[PDB]
Amino acid sequence: DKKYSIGLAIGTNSVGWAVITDEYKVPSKKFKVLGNTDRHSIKKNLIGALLFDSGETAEATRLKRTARRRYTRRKNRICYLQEIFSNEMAKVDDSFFHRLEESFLVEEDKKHERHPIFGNIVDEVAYHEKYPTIYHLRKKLVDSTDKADLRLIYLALAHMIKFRGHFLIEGDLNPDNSDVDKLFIQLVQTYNQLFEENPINASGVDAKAILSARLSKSRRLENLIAQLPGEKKNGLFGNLIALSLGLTPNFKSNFDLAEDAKLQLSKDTYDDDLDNLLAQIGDQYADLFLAAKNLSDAILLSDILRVNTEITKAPLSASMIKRYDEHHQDLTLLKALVRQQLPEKYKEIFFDQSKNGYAGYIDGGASQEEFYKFIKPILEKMDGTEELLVKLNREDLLRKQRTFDNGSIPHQIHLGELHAILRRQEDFYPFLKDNREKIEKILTFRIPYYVGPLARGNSRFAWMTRKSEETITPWNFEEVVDKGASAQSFIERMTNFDKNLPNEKVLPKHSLLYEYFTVYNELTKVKYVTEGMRKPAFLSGEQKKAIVDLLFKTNRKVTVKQLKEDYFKKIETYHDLLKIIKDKDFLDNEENEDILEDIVLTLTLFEDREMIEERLKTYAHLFDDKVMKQLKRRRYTGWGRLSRKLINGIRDKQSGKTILDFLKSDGFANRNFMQLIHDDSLTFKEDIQKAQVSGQGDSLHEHIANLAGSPAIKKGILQTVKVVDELVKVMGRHKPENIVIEMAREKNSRERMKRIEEGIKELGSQILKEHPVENTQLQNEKLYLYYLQNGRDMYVDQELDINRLSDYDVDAIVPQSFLKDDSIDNKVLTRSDKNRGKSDNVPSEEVVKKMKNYWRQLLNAKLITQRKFDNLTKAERGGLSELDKAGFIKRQLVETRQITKHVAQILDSRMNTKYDENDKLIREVKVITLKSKLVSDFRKDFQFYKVREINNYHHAHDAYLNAVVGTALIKKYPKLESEFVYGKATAKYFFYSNIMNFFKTEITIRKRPLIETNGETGEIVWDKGRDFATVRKVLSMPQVNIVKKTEVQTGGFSKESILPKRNSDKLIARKKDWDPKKYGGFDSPTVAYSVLVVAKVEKGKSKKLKSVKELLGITIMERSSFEKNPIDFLEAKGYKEVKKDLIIKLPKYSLFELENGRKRMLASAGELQKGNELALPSKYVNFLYLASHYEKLKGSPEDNEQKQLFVEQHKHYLDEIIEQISEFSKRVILADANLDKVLSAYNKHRDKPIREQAENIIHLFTLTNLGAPAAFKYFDTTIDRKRYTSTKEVLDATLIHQSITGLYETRIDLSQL
Amino acid sequence: TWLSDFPQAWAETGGMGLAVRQAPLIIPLKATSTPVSIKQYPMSQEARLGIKPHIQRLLDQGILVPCQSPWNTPLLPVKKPGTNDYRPVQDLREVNKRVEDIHPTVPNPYNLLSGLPPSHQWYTVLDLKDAFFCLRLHPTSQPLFAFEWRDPEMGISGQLTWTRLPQGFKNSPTLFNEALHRDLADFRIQHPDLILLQYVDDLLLAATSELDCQQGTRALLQTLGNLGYRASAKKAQICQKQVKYLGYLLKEGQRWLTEARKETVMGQPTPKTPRQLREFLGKAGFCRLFIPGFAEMAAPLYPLTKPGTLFNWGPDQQKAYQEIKQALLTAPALGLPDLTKPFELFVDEKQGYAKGVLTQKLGPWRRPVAYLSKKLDPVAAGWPPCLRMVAAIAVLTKDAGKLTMGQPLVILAPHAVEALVKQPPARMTHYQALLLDTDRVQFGPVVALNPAT
RNA sequence: GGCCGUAGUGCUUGCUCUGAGUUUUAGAGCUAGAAAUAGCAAGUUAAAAUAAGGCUAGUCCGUUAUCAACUUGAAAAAGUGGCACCGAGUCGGUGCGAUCGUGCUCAGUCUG
DNA sequence: GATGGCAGAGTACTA
DNA sequence: TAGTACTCTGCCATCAGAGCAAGCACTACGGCCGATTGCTC
Repeated sequence: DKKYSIGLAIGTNSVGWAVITDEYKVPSKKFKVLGNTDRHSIKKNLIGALLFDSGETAEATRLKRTARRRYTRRKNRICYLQEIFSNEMAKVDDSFFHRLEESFLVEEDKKHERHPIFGNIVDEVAYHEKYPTIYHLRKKLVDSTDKADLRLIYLALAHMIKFRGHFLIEGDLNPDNSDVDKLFIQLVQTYNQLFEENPINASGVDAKAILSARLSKSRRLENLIAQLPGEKKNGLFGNLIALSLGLTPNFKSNFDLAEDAKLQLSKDTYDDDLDNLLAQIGDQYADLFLAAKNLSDAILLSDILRVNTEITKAPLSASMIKRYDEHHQDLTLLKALVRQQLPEKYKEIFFDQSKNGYAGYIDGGASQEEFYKFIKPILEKMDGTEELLVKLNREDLLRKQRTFDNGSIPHQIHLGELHAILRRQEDFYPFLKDNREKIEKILTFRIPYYVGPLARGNSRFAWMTRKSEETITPWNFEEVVDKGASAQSFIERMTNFDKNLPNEKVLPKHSLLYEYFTVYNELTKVKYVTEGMRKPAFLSGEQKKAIVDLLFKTNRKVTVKQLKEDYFKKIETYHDLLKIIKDKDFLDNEENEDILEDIVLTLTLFEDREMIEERLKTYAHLFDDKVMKQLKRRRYTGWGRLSRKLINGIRDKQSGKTILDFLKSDGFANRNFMQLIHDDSLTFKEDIQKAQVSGQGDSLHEHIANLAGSPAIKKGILQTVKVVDELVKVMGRHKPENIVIEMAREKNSRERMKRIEEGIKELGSQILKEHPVENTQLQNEKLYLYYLQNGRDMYVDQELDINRLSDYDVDAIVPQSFLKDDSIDNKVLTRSDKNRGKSDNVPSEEVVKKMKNYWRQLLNAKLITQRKFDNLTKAERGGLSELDKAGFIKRQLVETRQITKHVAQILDSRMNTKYDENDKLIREVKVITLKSKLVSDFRKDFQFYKVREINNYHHAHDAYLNAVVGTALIKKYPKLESEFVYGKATAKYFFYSNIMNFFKTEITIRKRPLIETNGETGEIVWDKGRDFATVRKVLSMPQVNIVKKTEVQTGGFSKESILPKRNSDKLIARKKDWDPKKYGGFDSPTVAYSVLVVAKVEKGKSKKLKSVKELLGITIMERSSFEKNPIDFLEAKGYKEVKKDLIIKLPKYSLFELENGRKRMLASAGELQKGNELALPSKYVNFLYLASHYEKLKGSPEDNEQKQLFVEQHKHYLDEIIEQISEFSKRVILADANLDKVLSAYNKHRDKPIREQAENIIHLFTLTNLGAPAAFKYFDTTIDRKRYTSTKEVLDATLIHQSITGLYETRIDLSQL
Repeated sequence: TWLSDFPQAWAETGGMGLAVRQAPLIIPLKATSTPVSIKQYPMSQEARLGIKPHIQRLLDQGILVPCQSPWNTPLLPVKKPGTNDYRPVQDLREVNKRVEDIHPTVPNPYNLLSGLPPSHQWYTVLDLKDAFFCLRLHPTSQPLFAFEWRDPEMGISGQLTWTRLPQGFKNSPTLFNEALHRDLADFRIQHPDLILLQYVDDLLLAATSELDCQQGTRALLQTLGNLGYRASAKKAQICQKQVKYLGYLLKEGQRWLTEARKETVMGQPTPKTPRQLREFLGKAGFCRLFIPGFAEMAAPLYPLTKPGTLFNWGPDQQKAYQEIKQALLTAPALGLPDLTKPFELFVDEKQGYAKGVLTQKLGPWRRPVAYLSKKLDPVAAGWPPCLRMVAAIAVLTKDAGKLTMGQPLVILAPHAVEALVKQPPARMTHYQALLLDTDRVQFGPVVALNPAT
């Protein structure tokens, strides 16, 4: 028995641990080794770290699941269409659908003719000649009036149904509205006809160009307003223009309606909103609104169709056909021109599939952008290519019909085309006449997002409820699925429970009871002072009732002067329903509070007007039709944090009064909610405690999963808990005195590119157009800052140069000393940092005044954030006050993250469980949380420099230092337990600046005593004479238990790319009947775990049984089949007479010990990884740090000079470091060629400065590291990977099974078996 | 010839004993006492084969009888320190805790030898073989002491129970003491001259002349013979001036130390571990009464006993060890005290350590009764010289309150301090009550005692 | 630490959708050459699959999390491994290892 | 982004 | 000599978007939320 402490450092993919005694010494005990080897004991130190792969989020899995569901539903759509057509297709051509199904089949595998549509070569070729693309057939079906072949009709309908289009636009679309200028003129004419007093003139304005601009909608609206006289923004005409272009305008000011009456044209509720607005104002604005709708349709369609729709009913098909024709004509012209001018490149352009060009564009995988990039110089270096170059620049050259840009086609266009086809062809086909509605429903049906998957009790994700048990098709979806209950369940499965009552749901935020509770809590804390009062007094219950009834129940906002005049002088959600229902007695009644709660709950739950109106029908008799309509119109959003049971259900045992009752009738006490729930005499605390007891706690894993944070962080937390339990068991079941823990603080280029594009479009500038920047280039911090700042200086009014970059300075708005934030939200690029003014405060007031307008413009452009703007303009608010500086200084040392608090709570609950007589928990184990700043400052002050490239020992060293520093701190300052242990401005500033000054011998010059004592007690908390020596000795130990957590791989079967057919055994069939050698398939399967199998195989013609020992990779796909029957699985592979007892399961990162301490980790069934760590001496570590200038220089000039002299005198350490690396590699790594190349590079680069040599030598440890081999670079020379692609040698090594700490081992010698 | 005369008293001829006077005794149980049954722990082949012969012969004597009881405790063999006999031990750990607690009326070894007067020079020490087995056990309480036993060789399985008081039971020394005391109470009446000393089961008879001892011996052999108790003839010092009792030598009415005990202390080599020093200090702690001022002699070794420390055997430590080795070589002969007499307490201090000898009148000389030594508590040890004597006299007189049996005694000291106690310029009030009690405490003439003796 | 008020940012979980991409087949290549080969012509589209697959047969589920070895259990789960000192190249060496009273030393708690 | 699969070129031992 | 058989080197990996809902964590402010003992009227 000995008092000890556990120190932990938690990372995203590492957890270091350390056990120390009172004298800050790491213990060491012998550990028994189990297994068949001759080694029966081993000595290890209680210091080490656990490494694991980072956890992942369920985002990719969720996306995959949605994609699977989408494919299933698409096949179901095609099946529905086939079911409709089946009888007539059987009459016409019986094998049509069978031929369609087996199109993906080689000739010998098809049971029908290879030609899938007509079945004979003459007809197939004739059809393909007549209709080169599907759009030709679709247009022919739309326009022609005579009979059409049924198979052709099915093909067109199937294409339309299979590829519908986006559902972003709600309502109906009329493709006939195509001209923008004509519709704008018609709108202006209607506006002038109605508003006769103030006519509007818009002649001579390029309405088409202005409205169809590529800028933002707001920018286009502003441009149109500027280029239009007689009106501006927020006017009637401006609001009409905004509504047409898509913005949501407020028509309140136009007609003085006093209500918002906002209309959004693409929303489903637009018709109802327009009806309400028309009923409010009049029926003469219907023409104007209809004109706006037509203009909106034209605006949204003209950007896509780009074709004349006055002669055809299929504008999209006509556009695709014209695209086909332009492609053909341009292709012919290009062929002729290339033949005329450069016949020698004709082969590489029109025949070579590897290189980009036409061959790679059509036959190959080259995209449109790559094709344009290849073909631009050739077109420029030719004559007669002006129009082709124009088309290339506008991205309209040689376009295929199916492209990425087709994502902007609404499904309404396809619906109109399908309707036209059905109308044309229903005369000859009565079945087409009958099933028109259901075909359109097939096209336009999509499951509501609140309904969810249509399961039947075997899905964890589903929540839907069926009113009838029968198959759900799109035609009886309404009659089978209970939409109201489904939506209510959809909302309720995600909302929170009350924390005080874990089994009670929270109230809506706008609930009447919630409003009363918040208002009463606010009111009970106002102490009025007036004449004739000796002392301030609190409002009584009746006085509060009078105030609420007289002020709050009358006007929305209540102010102090109103309270004094209407109450102190005159005598001495609720408002939304008052103007809707026009009933005061109903709202003030007490037997209808349930009705009011139901109403607000319905409005909060349901977002669809039909759902709200069908839910409110039970209360229709209470109100009138117009009242019901207004109620449907109003909708609330938000959920509270308090439950109705807590607010009003529970009652005090002594008085039988609820919390709201007490709050109303507080009287002189005026106790608010927190006082009520913390009162000891009152039973509220007891009842809350009783409720929280029910349920208790789930498993540790369940609790950690329920925690909020990153999955990697949660995985690290679970691993830390497990290692804590393991260490407690190791130390003899004795709990430690203290547990000191710490936690580290922590396509992006595509996001940056989209953000800068949006900001530039909003601002109207053309900086990107001046010189485009790629995402990889935009990843640079200086370039990103320059582009975000619109190319202008942020502290003074001047222009920066992109070509002059890498020369300015990045200045943080908040000084780095006060806050260590390196984010873009705090970094600012300016020509000179001195423009900000003082370097220890916010930028100067003059600069703030100068650049306030520019910063406001940037904020409006979303280039900078609100927090950044507030920090920038803090000088106007007052700058950084002394209290702010003190708070910033203090918060750098005291941990405040909720994730760290959760970790501390979990460990504390696990460790301390006993209770006193008064049910007070005894704090046997004290859990301390520190920030990394304290330990890093300790390292910098006392020469314990850390270099992460050497090895993984720094995790264990960090844990040890965490324990030492935390224990010493709580020993020296017992008064700091409040802010560390889980359970004035000048005075506070200088207290936390010198909290760690008791470690050092000298301060600033103060001769601090050698022995540190607690004070008021005879406790030695530190001893500068020997404790520094002890820490140095602990940091220099060569043995540290580093363990890589073995895992069984799970996830995708293999690479998702489908390779073409090839005669290889590695290909995997995509379906059971599809042979890879004839159809292609996947490759690179993922290995779940290797299995050691000792069996016999048939070798040679005689099939003699040769004894074989080998590793077999059980891939993820076949893991379940292997587990179901290992004997059959192994025999099918070719092995005979296998041994079940000798079968050994080998997960990833399994450790093998071969010879001379050489260790290999199983990367897969055919690869290995390094498993040895280099224990470089601390003298070499410090020399490398000092010579490399980690984090530049952060020392005084006097101390900076002496360190350089130290490096100069110790120049020769580089050769010794190289010698250490070489001998470690020769003994373990065994990469002779790479070692020779590294030595040659070092020898040739001997004359370069010590700084450069140390910086490049730091890279050399990549050669001698733990884990997968990686390529590094020494100066110019690059050294590739030396992969170990042979698992033959490990069959005679020792397999080590390590526990979570590595102290418990089971060595199994595979040589014997 | 002694064995022939009393065939009913010697165990080698009289066979098994049985208390023919004491009734069967019921062993009570506390409220939560329950019949806990523990399975017989695994035992080695040879181990079982060691107890096995004993069970066969214990069955013949009737000690072990088959029974069916809810109570069951695991038997456990303990091999002897020499050779290998594998003695049987009942291992009544759990039942011992649960049995109702009864006060331990046993006489403490400090005070038995105090009753022996130097006038009675002839001794006769009689051992009582299978003493705890003499008392019979009530069949109601017999199920309490059953233990599981398996003997496939003779096919005897089940739980054998004790019909007599077993060993390893917490109330056995107590229940036998009172039982034996009543039987011998009548014997003491008939022979007032004889002095009978009883320690648990060991009885010592002290007489004036040799014939009295012989006559007493014969009578005792017969009284115990009728009572059923059997005396061991192998180890029975009868009518010898030199006898060994309570680990002491009683020669010429004095208390010596066994020469074998002295050899063991000197025999051990220099200790090297805290366990090694703990064995030596405890072993020599028995002989602390013979070495005057031993506390000061073994002072350096005391701080080395602390669990948290470094075992540095410095030259001073070796000097302390050598002093104890040499001190035990020439240990004097402590005399037997006399209750029917006054005591004289000599007290002295030097450097925070109190030392003294309790003596009584023997002829014209003073004979030491016990050498008392204690360390002065820190606050007292810090005081100036002429009051550190007050604390010195106090702690030594406190030790006297355990050997004098509360008899009045006189205290003499080089400095008259009784008046200081009355008017000393909480604890002192406690000191005043003890020191000023004229009934038990008195201050004698001032004198200076010998620095060594 | 919680709950109001405003505002913002980031992230998470779940659902419903869209566009492409990939693979095989269909879209008759011609001519001169025995053949390789050469010369021309042509190219834009469609069908099907989109983790193998599973049973619970649903317009459902299938890539998240969890998982050293051994023993006991169907499983969930529970158990399995002596200590001190001197050292340090991935850890080594050396040494030790049922009760009742009485003596000694020491610790903790409570009270004043 | 990184790390394991895979094709292909290269060299070596055996039947 | 042909045929396996092991080794080294370079290439390579499905990707973009649209809504909706609930929640947490942090920033930045601006207000409200102990109990006991000693002294004084």
